[PDB]
Amino acid sequence: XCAIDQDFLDAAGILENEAIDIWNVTNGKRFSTYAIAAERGSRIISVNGAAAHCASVGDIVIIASFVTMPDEEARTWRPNVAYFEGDNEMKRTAKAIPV
Amino acid sequence: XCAIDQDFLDAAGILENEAIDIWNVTNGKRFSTYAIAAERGSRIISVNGAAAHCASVGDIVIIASFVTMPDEEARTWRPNVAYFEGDNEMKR
Amino acid sequence: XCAIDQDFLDAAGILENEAIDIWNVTNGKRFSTYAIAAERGSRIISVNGAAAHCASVGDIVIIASFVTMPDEEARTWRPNVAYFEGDNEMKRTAKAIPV
Amino acid sequence: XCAIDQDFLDAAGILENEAIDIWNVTNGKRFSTYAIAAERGSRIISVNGAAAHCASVGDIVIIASFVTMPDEEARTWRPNVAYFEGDNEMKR
Amino acid sequence: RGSMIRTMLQGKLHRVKVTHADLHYEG
Amino acid sequence: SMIRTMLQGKLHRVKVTHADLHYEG
Amino acid sequence: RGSMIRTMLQGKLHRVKVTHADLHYEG
Amino acid sequence: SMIRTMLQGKLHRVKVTHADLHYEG
Repeated sequence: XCAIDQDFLDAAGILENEAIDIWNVTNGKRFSTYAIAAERGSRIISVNGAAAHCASVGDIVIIASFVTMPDEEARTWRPNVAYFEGDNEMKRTAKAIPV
Repeated sequence: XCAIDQDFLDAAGILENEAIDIWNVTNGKRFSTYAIAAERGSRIISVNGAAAHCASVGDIVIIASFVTMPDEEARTWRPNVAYFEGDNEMKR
Repeated sequence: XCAIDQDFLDAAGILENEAIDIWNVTNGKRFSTYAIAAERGSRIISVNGAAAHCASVGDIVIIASFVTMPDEEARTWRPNVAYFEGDNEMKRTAKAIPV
Repeated sequence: XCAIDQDFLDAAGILENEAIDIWNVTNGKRFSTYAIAAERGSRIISVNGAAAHCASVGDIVIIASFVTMPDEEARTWRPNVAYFEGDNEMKR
Repeated sequence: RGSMIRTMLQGKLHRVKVTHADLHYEG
Repeated sequence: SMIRTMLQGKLHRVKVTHADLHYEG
Repeated sequence: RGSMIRTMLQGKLHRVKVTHADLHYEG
Repeated sequence: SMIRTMLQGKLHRVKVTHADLHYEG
């Protein structure tokens, strides 16, 4: 499982107990688990259980959730995207972020 | 396939023939198969078929199932979790 | 993709163009692709495209399809299972089959 | 993520933000990501983020999307397939 | 409405042997 | 109309007791 | 009814850093 | 009530033209 600061879950629209994909930019590993809420404002991203074989402290990851919907909705759907930098500082747009 | 003591399926809400994810804490491998019922009380967890390449006897694993539902219901959904230790002794 | 004798698809209830999981008993590889119908009575199982990196002629595989349904149906659902031996000779039950 | 010439998305019925499977014919790797639109006519196929670990420039890949529908409709369903050769030249 | 939906094994081909492999398949 | 995939349940830290590559069933 | 259903990115955390790893987690 | 997962479409044998590990978007 992956414990995630509740503020981050809210920004990405991800629910506690929702299925998530984690794609490890650092090492290339890809794995699917579920979300666990960590305390709001903790800025925690914690890989728990077997998932700890797939990421290490300091790894840069992308955490995604997927939903299903009919085609017409899909065609106008806008994902909830949160961008990070630094000490897991959240931003609304990619335009803020260093190299 | 993975055969699992029916007591354990009952506690976790996992159904015979349901899709299951298996996450191997011992060796890190992750795979998806389906659940088979094993005799009630046997405490069995048996990896069968090609899945025998992904886990060995004595490996510690997490076995999960997923369901879909609308967002409104998902917000309050509560998963069925069973905890184990020792020789597949449930409730701690 | 995996091309499969249409008689085998009928027995397992698998549709042309349906998503399938293939679990390689021989080498342990696991992969997801889709079904392609091969000529009825050909007894073909052909791994095509990138899937050819995951299985070789002579490998023993399990080919599965999954469907979704509400819980109550799920609780009484009976999968369509076909058992093989020899020259991809299909049987209805496992009780026929050598070691 | 995988950015893909919008012409190609149009031919295959793949939508921006849709889940996609990528099967690497060159190296055998298989992974799942989502589609991003690239400029129409560019012939781009760009692997971004962690997916850059799974494919190199010049690798040949198959990019697929899946949908669900009831069994009655699935029986006659017809997928949208686009064929390519050379330098991402569509229609052969 | 809002019913919980399970993913269930529909059917399988158990221990079928691979007869052909075609990396370069056009289809 | 937006459908979520949610953890239904889990068996946490069970031990594999048997492995059977040649299983028929 | 019988509508075709797509799987779509709902949302993501882009380039978040892992802060902790716990192989032995009880939860 | 039994819902199938079906191939929607595919791009067959396209070539990767670019790789961008550091992509932001």
